Amino acid sequence: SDADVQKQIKHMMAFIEQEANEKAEEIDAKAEEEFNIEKGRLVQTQRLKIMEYY
Amino acid sequence: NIIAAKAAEVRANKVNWQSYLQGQMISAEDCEFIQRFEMKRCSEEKQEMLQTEGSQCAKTFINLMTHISKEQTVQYILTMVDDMLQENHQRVSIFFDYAKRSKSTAWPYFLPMLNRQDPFTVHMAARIIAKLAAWGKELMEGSDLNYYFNWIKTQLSSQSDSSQYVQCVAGCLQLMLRVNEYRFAWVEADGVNCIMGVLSNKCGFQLQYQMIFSIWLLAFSPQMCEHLRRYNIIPVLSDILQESVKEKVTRIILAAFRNFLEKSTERETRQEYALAMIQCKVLKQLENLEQQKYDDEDISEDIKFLLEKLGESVQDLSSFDEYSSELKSGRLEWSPVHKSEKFWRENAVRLNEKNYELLKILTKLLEVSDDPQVLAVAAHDVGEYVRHYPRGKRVIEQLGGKQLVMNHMHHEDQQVRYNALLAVQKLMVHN
Amino acid sequence: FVNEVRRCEEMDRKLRFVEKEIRKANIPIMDTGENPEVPFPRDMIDLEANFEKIENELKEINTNQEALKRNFLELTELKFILRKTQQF
Amino acid sequence: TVPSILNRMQTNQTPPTYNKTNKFTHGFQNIVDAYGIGTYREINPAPYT
Repeated sequence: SDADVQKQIKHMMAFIEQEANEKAEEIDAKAEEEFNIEKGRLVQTQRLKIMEYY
Repeated sequence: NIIAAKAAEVRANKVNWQSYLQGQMISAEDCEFIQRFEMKRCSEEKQEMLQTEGSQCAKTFINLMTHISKEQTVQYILTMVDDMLQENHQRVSIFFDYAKRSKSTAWPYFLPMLNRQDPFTVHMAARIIAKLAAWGKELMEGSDLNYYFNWIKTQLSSQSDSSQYVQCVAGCLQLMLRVNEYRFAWVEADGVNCIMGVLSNKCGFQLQYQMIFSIWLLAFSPQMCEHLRRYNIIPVLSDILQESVKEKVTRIILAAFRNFLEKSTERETRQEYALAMIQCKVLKQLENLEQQKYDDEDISEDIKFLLEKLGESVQDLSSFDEYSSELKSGRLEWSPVHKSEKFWRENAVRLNEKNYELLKILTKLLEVSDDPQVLAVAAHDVGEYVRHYPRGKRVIEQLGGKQLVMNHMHHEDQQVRYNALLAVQKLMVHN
Repeated sequence: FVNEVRRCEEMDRKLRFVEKEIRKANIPIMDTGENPEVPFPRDMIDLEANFEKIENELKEINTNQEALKRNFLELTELKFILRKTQQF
Repeated sequence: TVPSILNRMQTNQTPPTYNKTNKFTHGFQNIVDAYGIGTYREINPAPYT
């Protein structure tokens, strides 16, 4: 039946859009760690000058 | 898959909260709040209500999940909370504020739900817990963290609706592992060895990717890269990378391998990983993967990165000092140096150093050793020495080593016989 | 599927090469039974490594057989030369 | 797990022509095919042949 093929069409459509979320979670995991690293570097850069000043 | 299908059925299977109020299972304030919440449907309507009524919001959902035994009702409440946090994760702060007002962590409200008999109810608890504990500033810790991990490990060890439930478990772990502290605590959990076991049992490709994404998160942190060596990751993931076809699995393994060689605390730990990769034929696989082509060039960049870092490891391994050290240590165990054509082609004359000391070792190992690997490798090395330094034939004859390989061509192990045959054949190839 | 077919094209040439060596040697090809295809999993790489193993062993062992035989023949001539020249 | 199921097509060009054959019929189909291949659904010379 074409309806049972259409259930597979709906599954494959949901599957690729779920895969986009899974790639977005890879992107999120990369970006949040790198964000914390860059924030940490920028903090430590001025914090070191502040420690030397005091 | 199963939890999304069961959630869609549960979203249709709504219930009359006034019946639980009449049955004294809930307060009038809980019933009136949940009935208003079913009618608040714009984001602004939900925001006004939740921002105005946050203590009663947490109290309502906590009471209606905790005290009610009727599965379809608790399933619905868990579905509404999972949807509420999926619509905006900042709502975790309402449950945490109510826990702080109650002089408690949030975990004791949700952890009891993992003890229910229904798979959807316990996995929806795990989903909400993963969101709550990962998006929260409050840390899941000690016994509460161990209960969640032990529930995960229990479901993992069971390995189909059962497999689709475990896919939700893997997703619940992936969300939790967004937090660095929870990842390091998971390295301290032997559940990493359970994951290696499930991969070795050749679970579905969906679980392979979801698990290896969790491994890739661990592989990002230098501290964990040093600690996790014990779990034999590269062998397992290299088997999956060689055997499995899927681009998703391929990408996330190459990303894990890149993270290991980028992030490791030591050049020695990078060399340990790169050596294990080369031994696990990863370089040969990477070369095939370079000829394969993809819809995501990050795969190709990770291949090039790994091929370069493994190329440096081959250059390090191709040192005559490392070769000398391995001979002096007797470690003739198919270290990739032995098969380095570049090494032999460009360096075989060096074995004449210190009055032929390395050849004296090779022949002495062919005299003394029982180990067929040491024997086969020492014969291979004699063969390559002759192959790239033909004047060496007379030196091996002066050491008597021709007779040792001529004995070992009849050794009980074909690996010895073969390499000993090659070596004696090169010794005998011309005057 | 450039690579996958190209691998098959070369593995077929490797089959033809080892088969020609076997047929020149008149070693009997057994030709027994009938068989399924390879798995979809990457096991064709282990098969490709087996093709390379046989080919490399033939090229090496043939060259050695020739060289060793030639040396033995030259040394036989030299044995007779030395025995006859010993009259001087 | 995906069973890879088909849909039957409707916006069709004329398909290739097939006939099942066996020992007593194959040569007869071949000598017919050798002049030309019948149109789709066309009467087959081969059984009368």
